[PDB]
This record gives sequence, C-alpha cells and structure tokens, in this order.
Amino acid sequence: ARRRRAEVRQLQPDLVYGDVLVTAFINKIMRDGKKNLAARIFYDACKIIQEKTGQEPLKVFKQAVENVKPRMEVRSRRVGGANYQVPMEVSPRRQQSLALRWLVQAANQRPERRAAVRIAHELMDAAEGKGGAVKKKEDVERMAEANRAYAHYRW
Amino acid sequence: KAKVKATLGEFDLRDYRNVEVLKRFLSETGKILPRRRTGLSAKEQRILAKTIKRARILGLLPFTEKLVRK
Amino acid sequence: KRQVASGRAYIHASYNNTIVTITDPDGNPITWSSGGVIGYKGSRKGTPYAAQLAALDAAKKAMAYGMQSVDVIVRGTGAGREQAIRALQASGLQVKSIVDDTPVPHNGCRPKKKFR
RNA sequence: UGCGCAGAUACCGGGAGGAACGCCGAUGGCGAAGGCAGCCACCUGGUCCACCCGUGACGCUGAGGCGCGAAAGCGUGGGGAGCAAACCGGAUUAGAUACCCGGGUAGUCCACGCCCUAAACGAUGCGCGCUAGGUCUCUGGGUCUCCUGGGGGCCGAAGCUAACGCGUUAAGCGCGCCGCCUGGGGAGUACGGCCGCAAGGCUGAAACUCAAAGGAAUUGACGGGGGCCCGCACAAGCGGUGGAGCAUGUGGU
Ligand SMILES: [Mg+2]
Ligand SMILES: [Mg+2]
Ligand SMILES: [Mg+2]
Ligand SMILES: [Mg+2]
Ligand SMILES: [Mg+2]
Ligand SMILES: [Mg+2]
Ligand SMILES: [Mg+2]
Ligand SMILES: [Mg+2]
Ligand SMILES: [Mg+2]
Ligand SMILES: [Mg+2]
Ligand SMILES: [Mg+2]
Ligand SMILES: [Mg+2]
Ligand SMILES: [Mg+2]
Ligand SMILES: [Mg+2]
Ligand SMILES: [Mg+2]
Ligand SMILES: [Mg+2]
Ligand SMILES: [Mg+2]
Ligand SMILES: [Mg+2]
Ligand SMILES: [Mg+2]
Ligand SMILES: [Mg+2]
Ligand SMILES: [Mg+2]
Ligand SMILES: [Mg+2]
Ligand SMILES: [Mg+2]
Ligand SMILES: [Mg+2]
Ligand SMILES: [Mg+2]
Ligand SMILES: [Mg+2]
Ligand SMILES: [Mg+2]
Ligand SMILES: [Mg+2]
Ligand SMILES: [Mg+2]
Ligand SMILES: [Mg+2]
Ligand SMILES: [Mg+2]
Ligand SMILES: [Mg+2]
Ligand SMILES: [Mg+2]
Ligand SMILES: [Mg+2]
Ligand SMILES: [Mg+2]
Ligand SMILES: [Mg+2]
Ligand SMILES: [Mg+2]
Ligand SMILES: [Mg+2]
Ligand SMILES: [Mg+2]
Ligand SMILES: [Mg+2]
Ligand SMILES: [Mg+2]
Ligand SMILES: [Mg+2]
Ligand SMILES: [Mg+2]
Ligand SMILES: [Mg+2]
Ligand SMILES: [Mg+2]
Ligand SMILES: [Mg+2]
Ligand SMILES: [Mg+2]
Ligand SMILES: [Mg+2]
Ligand SMILES: [Mg+2]
Ligand SMILES: [Mg+2]
Repeated sequence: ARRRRAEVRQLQPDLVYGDVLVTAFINKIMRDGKKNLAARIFYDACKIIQEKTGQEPLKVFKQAVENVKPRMEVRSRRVGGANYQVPMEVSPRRQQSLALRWLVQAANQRPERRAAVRIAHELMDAAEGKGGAVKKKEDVERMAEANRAYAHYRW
Repeated sequence: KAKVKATLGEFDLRDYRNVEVLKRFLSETGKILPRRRTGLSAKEQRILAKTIKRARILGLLPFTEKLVRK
Repeated sequence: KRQVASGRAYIHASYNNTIVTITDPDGNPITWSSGGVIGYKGSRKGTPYAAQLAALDAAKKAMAYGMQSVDVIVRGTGAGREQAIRALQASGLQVKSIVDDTPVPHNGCRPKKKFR
C-alpha cells in the first residue's frame, strides 16, 4: 500500500457465536475455499472442548487466543552493510492474525488423527499456557529482549 | 532575551580590573558572548575581548568553566 | 569495607565504548564497569544499552560500599552518553548534580588524519 | 594486528616537555604579493581622516638590476609532545604495491645559510580621467532621519561580452607604460647558457605527427547526486515452481 491506508476487511459475525473472531479463525482453517468443511471442523471441535472440559468453548477460544498474542517481535532493517534484527512492538491488528495463524499451524503439527481433535486439544493446551502455538509466541518474545541492544533503531 | 549592553550602566570597556561588569559578558562557561548576545558594536567587541583576556591572566576571569546541566 | 556513602561517578563516553568510574568525594575510585565488563565484546560496547548496563553494573557495585549520594561527571560525546545518565538516576543512587567536563583543547595538538 | 596481571583503560594529585592558540571570530580587519590570530612590553613599516599651512609639475609606468617570496625539499647544529612520506604490521579484496585499523623514520618546530616553484587565483598588470542608482558592512570627519571621505560585499543604469557574466572595487569609455599570446601533440622535452651543494629552476626548440585541440551555452541521456510521487516494485500474506513421475516446447547431440 503506497497510496492509501489499506482499510481492514469487516468479516461477517459468526453464525453460531455471533462473534467475528470465530469467523476469522474458521477462515484460517479453510483451505481451497471449503468453508463448509472448515466450520464443521471448528464446530465439532467445540464439542470436544466442551465435553472433555466442562467450560464454555466460547471463553476458552478467546483465552487461548490471548495467550498466543506476542507483545513484541523483530524485524530486519538494512544498516551499514548487513542488516539487523530490530525488536519493536506488534500492532494490535498484527497480534490478531499472528496468534490465529500460529494456533492453526501448531494444531496441524499435532499428533492427533482427526482435525477437530487437534484443534480442540491445541486450544485446550494454548489456553493452559502450553502447546505449540504458545512456544512460537514465547520464542518470538525471546527474539525481542535479546537484540534489545538495537532498541535505538525503532523506526 | 535582553542584551548585555542594554541592561548595564556607563562602564569603561578598557578597564580589565572591574570583574563585576566583565563577568556579565562571560557565558555559563568561560567563553565570551558573541555580538548577538552582547549587543556591542564591532569596535566595542574588539576592545572587550582583549580586556577580558587581560583579566584572564590576572586570574580575575575564568579561562573555562563547567556546565551543570544535561 | 569502606562505607563512603557518597561520592562522584564519572561517565567516559566515546563512539567505540562507554565506561563508568565511581569515586569517593576526593576523587579516588571505588568500583567501575564498562561495555566490556558486561558481556559485550565488539562494536556492541558502543551501544547505549551497553552504557545502560555498565552504569547499572557500576551502580550496584557502589551499593556494596554503601553509596547513596552521587555527583555525576560526564566526559565525551557518544551513543549512550545520555542513556548512561538516565540509568544512573533510576539506579537507586540519588544524583546530586550533573556536570559536563569534556576536555576540549584550545587547538594545541594536531589531530589524527581521522579528525581533520 | 596492538596494548593490559611487570596492574592498562577510566579517576584524583604532582611533575616534565614540545607544539598550537578555543570562545571573541565575522559574509571582519592588515599587507605589494607570499601571507598575518592567546597576552604583555620595546623597536618598526604601511595606510586613512580633518585643517588648506608649506614646496611648486617635483609626475606615471618600467626592459635590466636588486630585495621579498606558502608548502615541500637541502646543509650545519639543536629540538622532538602530537601528527606523519618512506617503511613495519592488521584487515579488505579476484589481487590491495590503496582507501580503513595498529605502529612508525624523515619531516613538520628553532637558529643560520641555500632552494625561487604553485590553481603564487580576482586564473582579471600599474597609474589617472570620465559614466544612474539601491543595499549590507569595516574605519575616519561632520551642523550626526542624514551628509561626507577611505576600504570590504551584493543587486543592478548606460555600455561591453561568444555566452556565462562584468558593471564608480569595469571585464564600460579614454590615455600613458611594462609583460605576454599566434592550432593540438612532440614539450616545458633536447641542446647551449646562466644559477644551485643537490633536488632542480630561469631561458626554451626542431624533425616528425594530427584535422583537430579548445571556450561558453542548448536539448537530452546518465549518476553507487538531491527533492516529490506512482505500479503485486518491495514489504504484509496466501498458494506455487526449482526435487519426483509424466505431457509439451527449446538447447545440445
Ligand atoms: Mg551496498
Ligand atoms: Mg568497539
Ligand atoms: Mg598480550
Ligand atoms: Mg607482556
Ligand atoms: Mg593527571
Ligand atoms: Mg622530552
Ligand atoms: Mg571561528
Ligand atoms: Mg587590501
Ligand atoms: Mg591566499
Ligand atoms: Mg605600531
Ligand atoms: Mg605606525
Ligand atoms: Mg595652499
Ligand atoms: Mg608661491
Ligand atoms: Mg612605481
Ligand atoms: Mg625587474
Ligand atoms: Mg633572493
Ligand atoms: Mg622559500
Ligand atoms: Mg618550509
Ligand atoms: Mg632540516
Ligand atoms: Mg600516530
Ligand atoms: Mg598511519
Ligand atoms: Mg599494507
Ligand atoms: Mg593481506
Ligand atoms: Mg574488488
Ligand atoms: Mg621568477
Ligand atoms: Mg590590459
Ligand atoms: Mg561618526
Ligand atoms: Mg565604497
Ligand atoms: Mg553583478
Ligand atoms: Mg544593457
Ligand atoms: Mg578604472
Ligand atoms: Mg573579455
Ligand atoms: Mg615566456
Ligand atoms: Mg605545432
Ligand atoms: Mg604548443
Ligand atoms: Mg616544470
Ligand atoms: Mg642548440
Ligand atoms: Mg641545461
Ligand atoms: Mg654545478
Ligand atoms: Mg632527497
Ligand atoms: Mg620538477
Ligand atoms: Mg583548460
Ligand atoms: Mg564545457
Ligand atoms: Mg528543462
Ligand atoms: Mg535525474
Ligand atoms: Mg551498482
Ligand atoms: Mg554508499
Ligand atoms: Mg511481484
Ligand atoms: Mg514477497
Ligand atoms: Mg521436473
């Protein structure tokens, strides 16, 4: 976007939870344009997390997303020859996409056979502070505070 | 900001021994204020400089000072 | 083993490193730190974060001798010259006064080709 | 590389030594040019203003001569902190006989004697007379919004100029005198001479060779020049190719 701000798309509220954060997550699961497949995966995974754990799948979904949100990341900036890893804050919009993507990516590295089984379990672990999505978040937050010597390059 | 000659009396620019007035022309450091800040004429600045430098040798005016700030 | 409880802290800031010395009121040093005293080795020493830690490393060492009041003396231009000071103010050591004493010649010595 | 446990760097005190003068400092001042910045005293040159006193054309320029002449370099003797040709190393690199980093001799400073070059530039020789102004400034005098000298800048009348530009600080208009130029390369070379301790300087060709060498300005183009702004150009993101097997096209054979 060289000209405009590139306004953000406004997703449709969820059909079940009326929540936009759910619909965006269902999209991240969808592949090859099969949204009916993605929603059935996400919604069946709500049954797994609501039975094997006696809490609201709505609240755990949000609680899992909040724990994967990184507060800081690193970016590369060309300075006097080779560039540097420069730590800087994450836009709240960027914390949205990053956590969701990591949650879906981490759940597919899981052992579980069926998709919804991986999603529910990943969300359960992510909500508890463990799980593969939180590791990526913690490892990124490790990149910051490590190259923190370059905090003068903020840009 | 006011200029040094503006808030001052009728003083001898050639008297190297009057420190109370000559101190007024030095900065927070021992440097001599430029003509913008002294309001003095071209000839008056030439005279002030040598008389200030004179007093610096008698120990009456400092060569350089230390800035208490930043 | 001294208990001076007050003294002076000198900040020497160059573009290649920043180092801090902490002395008693008559000027004799107590403890000191630098960008090399903390882990940093190369051009990282000239970074302000190094100046921040070096200041805090020296501050904590002065705590062991009981330092509370600190008069700050600054010498040199360089990155983290200020960042070294702002680390001293929040180190717990009360900063009594800050003075810039950087030695400037009256054009007495011919500089290296670098500086001409 | 180097320096540091034989205790550096950083910090306080004391001492030694050499070189250069921060601020003031200026787009400023002074000199014939080179050039001249701490302060004090002595010796001393130039220059400018007022008075309208004195001399009474005593003036201008100037081949030769003579004196001066940044830096570097030379001789003798000193001096030597910092910088630093050469050089010793460390890196970089395709290579590094360099740019960058650590060292370091001459030298840079002083005295006395040489050397005589320079983009020694205003690339504009000196003196005098004449030709609109406006503005900034250094320095004198004045009845001191200002007038009047003598310098240093910028715009600009007329005019000049190939053009840029110059324009009472002429590159204008005139006059006097000195120096100097006659296409480029060869060549500031060869020879001879004069000078020099040397390095070299002053003077300064020919054969041969070429149809050019040059100046200013124009439109473009380019910049590892500047500003401003676009495109899935980058970035953010999603799926790919490069691997496998096959289909097809090309290279090669
Ligand atoms: Mg590059
Ligand atoms: Mg360094
Ligand atoms: Mg060693
Ligand atoms: Mg050793
Ligand atoms: Mg000392
Ligand atoms: Mg010595
Ligand atoms: Mg100056
Ligand atoms: Mg002159
Ligand atoms: Mg000159
Ligand atoms: Mg005199
Ligand atoms: Mg005189
Ligand atoms: Mg008369
Ligand atoms: Mg007569
Ligand atoms: Mg004459
Ligand atoms: Mg002659
Ligand atoms: Mg001579
Ligand atoms: Mg000479
Ligand atoms: Mg010389
Ligand atoms: Mg010599
Ligand atoms: Mg050196
Ligand atoms: Mg060197
Ligand atoms: Mg080498
Ligand atoms: Mg090598
Ligand atoms: Mg190369
Ligand atoms: Mg000559
Ligand atoms: Mg002529
Ligand atoms: Mg007057
Ligand atoms: Mg004039
Ligand atoms: Mg003009
Ligand atoms: Mg005309
Ligand atoms: Mg004339
Ligand atoms: Mg002409
Ligand atoms: Mg000639
Ligand atoms: Mg010819
Ligand atoms: Mg010729
Ligand atoms: Mg020659
Ligand atoms: Mg001959
Ligand atoms: Mg000869
Ligand atoms: Mg001879
Ligand atoms: Mg020689
Ligand atoms: Mg020669
Ligand atoms: Mg030419
Ligand atoms: Mg041309
Ligand atoms: Mg045009
Ligand atoms: Mg262009
Ligand atoms: Mg290139
Ligand atoms: Mg570059
Ligand atoms: Mg693209
Ligand atoms: Mg991309
Ligand atoms: Mg293939």
